[PDB]
Amino acid sequence: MREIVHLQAGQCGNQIGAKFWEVISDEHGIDPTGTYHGDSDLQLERINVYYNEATGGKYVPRAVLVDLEPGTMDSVRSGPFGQIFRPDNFVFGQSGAGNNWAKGHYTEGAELVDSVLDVVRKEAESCDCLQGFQLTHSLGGGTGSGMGTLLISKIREEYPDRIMNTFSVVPSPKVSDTVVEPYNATLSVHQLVENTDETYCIDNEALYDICFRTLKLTTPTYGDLNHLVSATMSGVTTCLRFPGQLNADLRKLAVNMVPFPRLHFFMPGFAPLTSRGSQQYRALTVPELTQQMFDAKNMMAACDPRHGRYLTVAAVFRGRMSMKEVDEQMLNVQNKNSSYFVEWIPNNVKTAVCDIPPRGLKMSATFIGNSTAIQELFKRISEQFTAMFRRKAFLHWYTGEGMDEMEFTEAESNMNDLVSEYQQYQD
Amino acid sequence: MREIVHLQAGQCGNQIGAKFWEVISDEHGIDPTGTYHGDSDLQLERINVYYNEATGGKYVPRAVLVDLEPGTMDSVRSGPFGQIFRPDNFVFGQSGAGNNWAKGHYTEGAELVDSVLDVVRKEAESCDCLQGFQLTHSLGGGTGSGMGTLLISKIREEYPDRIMNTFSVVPSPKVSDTVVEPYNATLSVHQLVENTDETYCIDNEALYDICFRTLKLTTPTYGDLNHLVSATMSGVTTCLRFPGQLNADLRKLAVNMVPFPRLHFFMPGFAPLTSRGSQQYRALTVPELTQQMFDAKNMMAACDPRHGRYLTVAAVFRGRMSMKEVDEQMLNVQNKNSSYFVEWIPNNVKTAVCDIPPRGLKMSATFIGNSTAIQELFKRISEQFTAMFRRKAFLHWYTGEGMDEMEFTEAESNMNDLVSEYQQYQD
Amino acid sequence: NMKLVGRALQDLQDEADKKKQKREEMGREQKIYNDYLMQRREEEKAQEKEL
Amino acid sequence: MRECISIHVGQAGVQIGNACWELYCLEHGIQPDGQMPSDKTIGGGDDSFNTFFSETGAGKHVPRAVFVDLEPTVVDEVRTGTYRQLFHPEQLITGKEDAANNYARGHYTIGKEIVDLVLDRIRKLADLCTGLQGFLIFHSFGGGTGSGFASLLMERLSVDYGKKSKLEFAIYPAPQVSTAVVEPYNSILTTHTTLEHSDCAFMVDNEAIYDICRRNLDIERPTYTNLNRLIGQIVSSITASLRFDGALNVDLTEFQTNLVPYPRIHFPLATYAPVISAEKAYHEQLSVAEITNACFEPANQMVKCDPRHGKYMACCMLYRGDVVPKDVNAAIATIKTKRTIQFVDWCPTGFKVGINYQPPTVVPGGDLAKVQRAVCMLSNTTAIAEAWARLDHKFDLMYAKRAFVHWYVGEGMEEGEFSEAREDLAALEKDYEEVGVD
Amino acid sequence: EKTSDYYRISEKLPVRFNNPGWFHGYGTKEAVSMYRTSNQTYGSRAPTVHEMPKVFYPSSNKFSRQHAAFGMFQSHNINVTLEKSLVTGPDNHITHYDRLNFHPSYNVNRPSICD
Ligand SMILES: Nc1nc2c(ncn2[C@@H]2O[C@H](COP(=O)(O)OP(=O)(O)OP(=O)(O)O)[C@@H](O)[C@H]2O)c(=O)[nH]1
Ligand SMILES: Nc1nc2c(ncn2[C@@H]2O[C@H](COP(=O)(O)OP(=O)(O)OP(=O)(O)O)[C@@H](O)[C@H]2O)c(=O)[nH]1
Ligand SMILES: Nc1nc2c(ncn2[C@@H]2O[C@H](COP(=O)(O)OP(=O)(O)OP(=O)(O)O)[C@@H](O)[C@H]2O)c(=O)[nH]1
Repeated sequence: MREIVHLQAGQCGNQIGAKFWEVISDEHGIDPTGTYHGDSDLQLERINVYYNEATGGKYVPRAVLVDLEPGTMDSVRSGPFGQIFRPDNFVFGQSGAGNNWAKGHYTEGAELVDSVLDVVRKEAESCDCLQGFQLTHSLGGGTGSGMGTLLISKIREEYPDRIMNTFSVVPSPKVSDTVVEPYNATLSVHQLVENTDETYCIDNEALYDICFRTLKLTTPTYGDLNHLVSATMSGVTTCLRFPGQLNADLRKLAVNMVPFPRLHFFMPGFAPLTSRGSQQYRALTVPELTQQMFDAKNMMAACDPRHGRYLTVAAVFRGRMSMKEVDEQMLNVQNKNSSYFVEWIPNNVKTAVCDIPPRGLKMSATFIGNSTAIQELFKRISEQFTAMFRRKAFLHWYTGEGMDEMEFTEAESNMNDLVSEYQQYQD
Repeated sequence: MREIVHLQAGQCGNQIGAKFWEVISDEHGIDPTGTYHGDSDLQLERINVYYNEATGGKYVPRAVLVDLEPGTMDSVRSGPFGQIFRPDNFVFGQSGAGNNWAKGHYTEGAELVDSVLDVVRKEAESCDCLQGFQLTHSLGGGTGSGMGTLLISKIREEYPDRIMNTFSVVPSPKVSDTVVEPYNATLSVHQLVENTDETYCIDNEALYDICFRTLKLTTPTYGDLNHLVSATMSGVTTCLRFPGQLNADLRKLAVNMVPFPRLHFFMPGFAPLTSRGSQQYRALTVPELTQQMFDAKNMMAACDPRHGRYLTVAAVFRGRMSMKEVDEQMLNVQNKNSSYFVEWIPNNVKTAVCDIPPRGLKMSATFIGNSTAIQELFKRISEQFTAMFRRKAFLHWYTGEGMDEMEFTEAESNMNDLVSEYQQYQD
Repeated sequence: NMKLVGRALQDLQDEADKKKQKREEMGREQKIYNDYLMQRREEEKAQEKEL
Repeated sequence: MRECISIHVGQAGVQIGNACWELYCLEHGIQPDGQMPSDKTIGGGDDSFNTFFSETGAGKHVPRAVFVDLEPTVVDEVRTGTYRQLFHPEQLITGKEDAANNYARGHYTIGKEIVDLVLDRIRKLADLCTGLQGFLIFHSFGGGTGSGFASLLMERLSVDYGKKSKLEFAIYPAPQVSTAVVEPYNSILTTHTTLEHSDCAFMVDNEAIYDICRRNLDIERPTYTNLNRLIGQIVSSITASLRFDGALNVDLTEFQTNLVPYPRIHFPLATYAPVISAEKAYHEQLSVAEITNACFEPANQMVKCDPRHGKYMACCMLYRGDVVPKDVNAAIATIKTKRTIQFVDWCPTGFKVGINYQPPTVVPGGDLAKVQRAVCMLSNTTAIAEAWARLDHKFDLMYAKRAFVHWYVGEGMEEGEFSEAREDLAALEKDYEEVGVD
Repeated sequence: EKTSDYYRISEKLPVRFNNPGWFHGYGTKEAVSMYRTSNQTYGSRAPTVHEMPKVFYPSSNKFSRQHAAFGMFQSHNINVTLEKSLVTGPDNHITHYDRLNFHPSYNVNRPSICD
């Protein structure tokens, strides 16, 4: 059978995967200790898609934790489910990050690339055959981008037949905290577009905005932010592990999703988000959720695609639905904004219906989109890159590591190519 | 099916809408909590004309509350039926209007028109197919006039196929409290006559006298006055929601009421108003109600059309009547004053009978009138406008906002055109 | 549907006790630490005199 | 793991060190004996102290610091003080002769025979350490013993250990107060020697520290106790990231990478926002917004520089206590919209946020406030060149009339080393306007 | 003398900061003499219950070293592996190669590999 291997990378992915994983076990009903309390047959049936069997009915997460900083890992190990994570799966190094990309890309990675290759291939042999792998990391995160670029480069050659799913977060456009982030972003995206097949683009600013919009709690935890994005990544995975007439394979999606090879940047979309008085008030129906599904405010990934147009759209529906309501809902939105799609392709909508509801609500839905709204993203970093590279500031560290001006040239040159291509196809 | 969505605008409409909504809530027997107590099937069947269904048998008011002052929204929220009103529908601004027409029409409106359109189009998408919309506001009410003139203009190009119902109160002819009122009204009415199709004329001085005439209770509250106008506004809406052999559509009515485009200003009329001993001193019969409905004192809109003549008249009768009496009542009034009608159109009377009596009284009615009594209304403001524009008093505010005296020119010019139009047709 | 509403209702009913309770000890911890400081203040003033 | 070594050169640098571990022992609850109560925190030298202390199987929290001094006076009563039993005897490196404020005397005459013993200490400290991220250097520019003796050792620890961080801290000389007129001499004697080796130097000035005392702390007669308790909290705040955790945690290396833009210039400015009396925080309220406006108010900085006469490059805010990103990211967003704040166009971002949920605690018998939200402001601007500009005109007069030279040349020195530093300084200013000019 | 009495607590604070009466090595508030050196004021007062921190959150590293002990895992192992089939049937076993590896059902007219 076909499964998925997870990689928990960067210090953000350390929060990401941790909240990502605990949602899964609680969804399936495994206790924090690990002794699964058998309550749903189907989740008992299709649990080997992600977990293996240990002695006494504990289910081992088939994931790898990689970092450099023990304190974060100690916090992860002391988390609600660190006991269900394996010490065998905890890989790290003795050095401190400094979150220099080159250090984790050329110097620090050099002595850990072998070991991380060791643990994955054993676990790759521990399991039988994959769909592929998914990776939690960040594009602007110092160590996560540094470690990931090597692995995705290294994972590609020996297994060029599987799915290289990646999950990276875009730092806040207004401020990236660290000044070196645009260097890290520009350096990373070069090999990312080269090596990857699918990327999820996530920004924290919209997470704060949606907190103001429907969460309305003023002060949530970043884990509460993780609670939302994990729910999105939960939904995309509900297809594979759960039955119901919806074609689950990501390749079944990806071939329907990507028209041309260089398109890897995709945006999430999620369903009912509810505020204080509306929980007892929302007349939960197919029409209202679909409207809320396709809301510019319900967008959380990068920015409003109102500026551009829609290339490919695909929404997965979780709960007790029927094939008809999604049909006329598609027709309703088909005629609602017919012009806002691209004339190149009609009927670029792909709908999947997961019959089994989640635990806590029945009608939920996840949306994956590839629109023309990424231009605003990388043009911004273009002025950042050009301006910061206008006078090569902060560059002395990288030269000592063994870097020169040259790699920056083709990287932006490669970066400029995708910029023109995005406008070229749509505009 | 055909429905109607309401707009609550201006700080007077803030009092007006709640009372009118509380009238609707009680007339159909819904508790202040919202759990409708099924007692009348006809009101059970025909609540979807104004209210949608939320879970728990609670009927959502499909209206929008818009203002700038939170305390007014707080007061109506803390009202007996504010819990039936929606924080979803509570749109308000971070600005003080100053009760300046231009501020709410150009500066404050700019950042507020965006959100209110989203709500109403969401409300438009929430329901299926409208008859149109109705708006409560005041022509002399600055926050109401400033927004209302903006919104009516926008909804014209959005849905030019529906009813643009407007409910505005004329300021007191003797004193307008606010001194820039004729400036505000002249500005608003220019856009009002352009964008509207139906308007009701209301003046509080006439309402004040009615209390001296029939209420006779010396000291009422303004909310009591809201009960009076809401009963009229409710009465004209009973025909839509209730069964019985009478044609209810405003399009049924308006084409019967509108001979030519410039007739949008109409005066209401109501049925038995009863005093201290007359409740048990009246033998309720159509002829005596036919008398009191056509009484020079019973009118409440602007003033006595005794000075002028009648163009079109329409009366809706609510209770257990027959077409025969209103027919012979129609003949009696036809010959009672045949000369006072206009020779242009004979048989300009249009009658409807609602077989469903109100809750509290059995035989009632409502009247809507189109006569020659508005000339003195806009003559009055004309000398006011000319006198104040004689030396441009209180103008530096409007000049600073970005306005010019030129806009005032075609403004009064348009009314002067309307002055002759009403004058020429009858005189 | 009713169970969903039942689940929906109870969640809203909660989180109000959390907000209200935090406020009191905030006042309590304020007042308790307030009284300590006057006791502290009179202490140094007491200390000054024998000096 | 996450540990470092503190070095305290100069009898000026020793009281300021003395306050630190007194404070440090407080949040850790360390008894002067070096032992905890009957409860269990002992081991192989491993708990919250392990990053600072060494409470080995001997069960006594051994500070990971060496105190070096040249006058035996001050180092002796502290050896008879309160925590002297905690202190290692010959880590309290004493001296029998002074430098006579002479930078060269403390660099040539006696520093040779002493550094080797100290070099024995550094290797004996280095071997026991495991992570050893770097060092904590407390000194003074105008040091009677801080200036000269440190310059040799920092050179010597650089040549053998050039792969780890060295954090320099010194009281910057008072711009208009001069307790010594040889103080200018040794100052740029230190800088020109340290410019090509020092990693990150942080400077403060005592005059504005006093100015704060009677501005908002309302103390017209403070003492070193207040002065050191102030700066002791400063290093405590920057070390809380090591001591506690937070929403995000940042190490000294990231500060190194993100604060200094370019080589040579590595001289940022610190600041701690909730400087207020107990009675003022009493009936008032603290939140991120006002402490953010206050922390960027020019008069709240301890260095006599006008930010309106300079331009900002880097800013590191380290919010210690109960805070949330929401208001913080919004409050800083308002700051970016501010017009008086003039960052250079080169850096779109210059803000280094560090969150630590632990509220800073008060010191027993102290004078600070009771704070839940505190932030430390590490920033660098171009308003600093005036200080060296204030320096150079002081020298070009005195050097021309070559006062006091007989003292230095009498003990074996010459003017070339005095000649080299002025253009090195002149190079230092000229670098500032070139990076100042966009 | 008990901290939880006067203030709330995180309920995981060490008994050190829950019991401040055990700090016996501090200054004994000696009567100040005419010879009162300023330097001795440093740490001259024992803290009270109110000086105790409200919350405590150490950087625990027990699991790290007990995992970071020795060396870190590396594959010098024999790369043993079994190639699996493209079918889930515990009876059929066919790969990219050897596609004729399955149970042959029982035909009645045409014998094995008739063509
Ligand atoms: N875990 C976590 N990460 C965050 C949070 N907020 C922002 N991030 C970002 O997530 C990014 C990715 O983490 P990593 O790739 O592990 O970061 P790194 O390589 O160690 O280097 P840095 O980016 O400097 O931390 C970081 O750069 C942070 O900027 C948060 O609240 N939790
Ligand atoms: N609610 C309410 N409005 C009244 C009452 N009496 C007169 N009005 C008038 O109704 C008008 C309409 O209210 P709005 O349109 O909301 O007025 P506004 O735009 O906020 O500004 P102003 O008209 O200057 O008050 C106001 O101008 C009042 O002058 C009353 O008793 N209650
Ligand atoms: N760091 C520190 N500086 C102090 C203190 N008290 C005064 N100062 C200032 O710091 C300077 C001390 O430098 P030096 O006098 O050269 O100190 P030193 O090199 O250790 O040797 P001495 O001259 O004997 O003190 C003085 O000029 C004072 O202005 C203190 O307690 N600590």
